[PDB]
Amino acid sequence: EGREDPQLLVRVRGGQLRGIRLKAPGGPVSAFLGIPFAEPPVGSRRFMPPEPKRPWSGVLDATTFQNVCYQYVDTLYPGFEGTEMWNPNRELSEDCLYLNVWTPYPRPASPTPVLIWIYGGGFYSGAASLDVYDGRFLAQVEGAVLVSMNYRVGTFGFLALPGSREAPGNVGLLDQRLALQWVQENIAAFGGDPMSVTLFGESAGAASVGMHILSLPSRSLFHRAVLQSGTPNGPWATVSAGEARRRATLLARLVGCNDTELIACLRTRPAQDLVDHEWHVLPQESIFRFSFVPVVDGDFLSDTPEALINTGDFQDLQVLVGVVKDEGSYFLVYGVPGFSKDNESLISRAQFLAGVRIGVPQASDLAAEAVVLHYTDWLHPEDPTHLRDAMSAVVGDHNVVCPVAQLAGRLAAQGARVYAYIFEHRASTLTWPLWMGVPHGYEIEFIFGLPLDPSLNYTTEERIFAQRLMKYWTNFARTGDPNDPRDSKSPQWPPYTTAAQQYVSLNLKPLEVRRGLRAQTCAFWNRFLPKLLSA
Amino acid sequence: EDPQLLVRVRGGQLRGIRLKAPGGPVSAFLGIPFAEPPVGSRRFMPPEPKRPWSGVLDATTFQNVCYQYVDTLYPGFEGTEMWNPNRELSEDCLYLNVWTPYPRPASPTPVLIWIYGGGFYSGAASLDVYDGRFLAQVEGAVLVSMNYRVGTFGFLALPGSREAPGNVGLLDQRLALQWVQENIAAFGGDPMSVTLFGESAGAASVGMHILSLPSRSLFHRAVLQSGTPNGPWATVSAGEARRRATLLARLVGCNDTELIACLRTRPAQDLVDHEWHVLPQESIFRFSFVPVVDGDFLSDTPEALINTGDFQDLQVLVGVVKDEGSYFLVYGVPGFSKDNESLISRAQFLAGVRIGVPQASDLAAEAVVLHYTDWLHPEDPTHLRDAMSAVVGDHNVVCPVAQLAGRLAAQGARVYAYIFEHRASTLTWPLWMGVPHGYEIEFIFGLPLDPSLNYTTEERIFAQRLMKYWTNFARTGDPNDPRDSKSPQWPPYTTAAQQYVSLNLKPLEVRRGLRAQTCAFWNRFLPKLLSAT
Ligand SMILES: CCN(CC)CCNS(=O)(=O)Cc1ccc(Cl)cc1
Ligand SMILES: CCN(CC)CCNS(=O)(=O)Cc1ccc(Cl)cc1
Ligand SMILES: *[C@@H]1O[C@H](CO)[C@@H](O)[C@H](O)[C@H]1NC(C)=O
Ligand SMILES: *[C@@H]1O[C@H](CO)[C@@H](O)[C@H](O)[C@H]1NC(C)=O
Ligand SMILES: *[C@@H]1O[C@H](CO)[C@@H](O)[C@H](O)[C@H]1NC(C)=O
Repeated sequence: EGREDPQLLVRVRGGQLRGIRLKAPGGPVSAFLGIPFAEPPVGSRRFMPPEPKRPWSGVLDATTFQNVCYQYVDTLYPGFEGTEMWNPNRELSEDCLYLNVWTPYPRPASPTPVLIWIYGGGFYSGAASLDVYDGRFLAQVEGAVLVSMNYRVGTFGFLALPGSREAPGNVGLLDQRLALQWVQENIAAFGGDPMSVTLFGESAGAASVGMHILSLPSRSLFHRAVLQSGTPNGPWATVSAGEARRRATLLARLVGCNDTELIACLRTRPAQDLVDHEWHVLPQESIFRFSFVPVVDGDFLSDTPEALINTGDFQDLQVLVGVVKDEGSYFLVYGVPGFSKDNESLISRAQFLAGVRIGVPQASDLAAEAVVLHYTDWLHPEDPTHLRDAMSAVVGDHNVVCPVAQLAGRLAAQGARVYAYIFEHRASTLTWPLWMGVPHGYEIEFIFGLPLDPSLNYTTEERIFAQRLMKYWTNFARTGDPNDPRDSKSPQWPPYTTAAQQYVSLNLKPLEVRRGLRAQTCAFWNRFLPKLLSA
Repeated sequence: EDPQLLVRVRGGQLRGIRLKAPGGPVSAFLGIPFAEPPVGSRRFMPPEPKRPWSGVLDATTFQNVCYQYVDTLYPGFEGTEMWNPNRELSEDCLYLNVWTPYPRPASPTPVLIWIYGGGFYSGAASLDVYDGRFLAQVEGAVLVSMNYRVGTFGFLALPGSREAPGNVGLLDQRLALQWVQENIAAFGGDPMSVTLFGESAGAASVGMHILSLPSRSLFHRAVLQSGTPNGPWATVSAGEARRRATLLARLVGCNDTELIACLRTRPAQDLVDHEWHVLPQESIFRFSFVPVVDGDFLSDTPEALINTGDFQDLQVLVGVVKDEGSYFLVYGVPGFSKDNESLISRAQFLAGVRIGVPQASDLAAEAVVLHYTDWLHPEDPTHLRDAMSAVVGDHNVVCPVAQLAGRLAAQGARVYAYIFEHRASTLTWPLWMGVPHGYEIEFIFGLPLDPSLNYTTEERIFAQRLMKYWTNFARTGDPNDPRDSKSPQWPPYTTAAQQYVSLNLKPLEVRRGLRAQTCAFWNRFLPKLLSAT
């Protein structure tokens, strides 16, 4: 010590940390980046549950983000900001179980509500070190404590041979849980209140927030939750034991390999060799489907999410759920022929047809037909513009919008307090074409408050708007209610009830209350197709 | 002896009667026989042309109404009784009526032939709603309406038999059509300008005269009001017709020849008493004795026939009313009455869906309930009531109409589509029924012009507009008065634009898509569902 900033030195259960004084446009913030919460899950620890980090000697430097968990990298659009912004911005390693903490400068006097971020990226990608997950603005402007872990993704996080000792699966969710316990024990040394922990995540992250709600051991580690454009219930967020087993055995073949002697060979494999064959175990040509995701194992998940969300009691739970306007436009350029970010993606009815078999890969021709019939505009059934807008709406409604409404309805029926939003504002900074509208994950840069960075060239309204959202999110984190108690003049935001089904619009304009979250089109997806597909 | 009231036709001489319409006199020739009485051994048999008569025949009254079931539901209620027979029931039905202006036209005048409805089980040309005097007096029209055998007597079939070949009720129409070809000039009618127009079962009949080649020499234009040849209720198969006939015989106490034989030895009411008991499921908007795919009158199913036809010189006028389903709910669906408000449960809604669509499997019924439920208020008994009515109207009329209007246009026909959205100020049914099946008719025929009917002064003007549309269509195959402007114009229905107009007190409003989404569900999806399973 001696000559160092005395306000950036903190001790946690593993040892001492030297953090860093970061600059935010309105003032300084404290950051602790690269704090290990687990033993490096490498060698014989690959595919295994995480063990707590062995305490270190001396002071650990916590000024830089640590390694990103081994994952697939986007090669579709090289150097294109709209894709690279999600790409790994640190070195790739199986040694990746580190978490980051943001705090005001100096650190808070009173115990301060905690915000824990879980990134998305369909369980195959993501990192807490990305610019869009920068907790410096929430900590500066809202005075919040913000933690964000790294969890194992893809093969390393979710490959399972259910019932085995050497690959029980779901271990990426275990990484997340260990970080939640870490917060319970250590967050006080930063001014964090471990009795006011709010989870929030997006896509796969939102999904896992859901899974912590549905998993008992995790239910002690938080008090409120936010699910942004993702759910534990649905088509992509889970697989069966048999199906997970199938994808694991198949992968072993593709790379050269009794579950023991099988996994033993897998551990002798280079990490890239597993990444390079990951997409090959999908049973159908699909989009919005990911190879290695949470498995229903009768442990972390006692039953299916749908089962659990139907039976379970959520009397004293507060949830904030919501979706963006165009949840599906993003995925179309990654699989559906006719689609690209460089043209207007005007498609034929024949291409709309093929796309439905891709967006809904688990559909018999009859169910597929039903989808085509529902989404067709029989006044203009050949209009390329409408077909395009409907292709994205299929993918959007099927994977996010309807599972969310399904979830927002069950929770709200079984005791939970539920607030719901639609995010409708297209960033002026968006690098995607206009036809994609408000794509998947583009509310994130507004929750974290990036428009506050003057170098980013946003607008004054986008600034205020970003400010307003951070209020909603933080107010919800401490109160369980996004509404400000002082300000009663401005519009209110009612809970989503089964009765009225109210939700709010999130745009540059004041709150607008709307009833019914794609009510008709979702009763299609949520009530009918499961019955149809039963035969 | 008024020489205007004296006509000579191929069978002899007729004396009409000079009738009083509020704007002038008309000539009426009522009770003219076009066929030998289909009695005794002529039951279930094709009609024969009427043998000539001596002296001057008295054509001043409506003849008897073809023998049929008579409604017992609401005795004395003028909304049910207005469809009930106003003459005496007899198997001596085969007579027709003719209205012309007075004096008769000096020039060959286009003919309108009304084919009544009533589910192929009832109906008569003598009803006051079918009073063809106003169209003749005001538009200068030659108007014809025939009787045709209904129910068992017109449609009981034992396919392949010589003595119960089926579709005879349709052949009665065909004969009255040939009659007009032969004798209409005598009254002043242009037999080269003949327009068929009918409602419900009659619109279906009209549709089959389009689909049957021998009939195609008998007219040039058609109008289908709230009914189609295609659909769930308008035809049966040979197997099913044979089934119902064989069953009815069992019910009344009766080889083909030896079965139709014993049937002829039965009083009419003994057949009517068991008419409904042959329906396979508890249904509504389903009729026991209707036209049948015989391979003769109907070479194939109407669907298979409309899918392959060439209508490159046909001109059609099709349409529906607002609430094509309200009428049929009080006749079976629990919870429904015209005396309360029929706010219903949800189990009640599912119960009715099973009855309105008795053809549906468990899954297809579910599909119906899911589609029609308003998930914002999925237990609102007011919406559930309105939806039960909509399931029935769309399944049985609206979507079939849309299906047909599309195929005709696609295959060369010139089709005009409407929807009747006005509810009469004199309507005696409850409000929740809105504009029920058959309530465009009072207005097409011009009943408002009868001052005793207490219609409003705007309903009077509205009727005159429709009469103009219908007659203009008959004269030209185009509903548009070639003297107007701006309104705008009633445009042809196309497979592309799917344009149609609405008929109410306000001027013409052009709309696009006739339940386009809801019908794709009916026309395209539900078959494939059951077609699979
Ligand atoms: C959570 C953030 N997302 C949404 C923008 C970032 C991108 N990744 S994604 O999983 O959403 C879509 C995807 C899928 C398969 C392939 Cl090969 C590539 C991309
Ligand atoms: C001119 C055609 N209609 C339209 C109102 C007159 C009578 N109505 S109807 O016969 O069509 C319907 C019906 C069905 C079954 C029974 Cl038991 C009673 C009525
Ligand atoms: C858009 O891009 C894709 C990929 O190149 C291509 O398949 C499609 O033909 C393009 N559409 C247009 C309108 O050029
Ligand atoms: C906005 O500021 C200027 C505009 O020319 C530019 O140099 C800078 O790169 C822009 N910022 C971004 C990243 O859009
Ligand atoms: C409507 O009438 C039916 C038949 O009488 C009856 O069962 C029902 O109670 C009535 N519905 C009401 C009162 O809303």
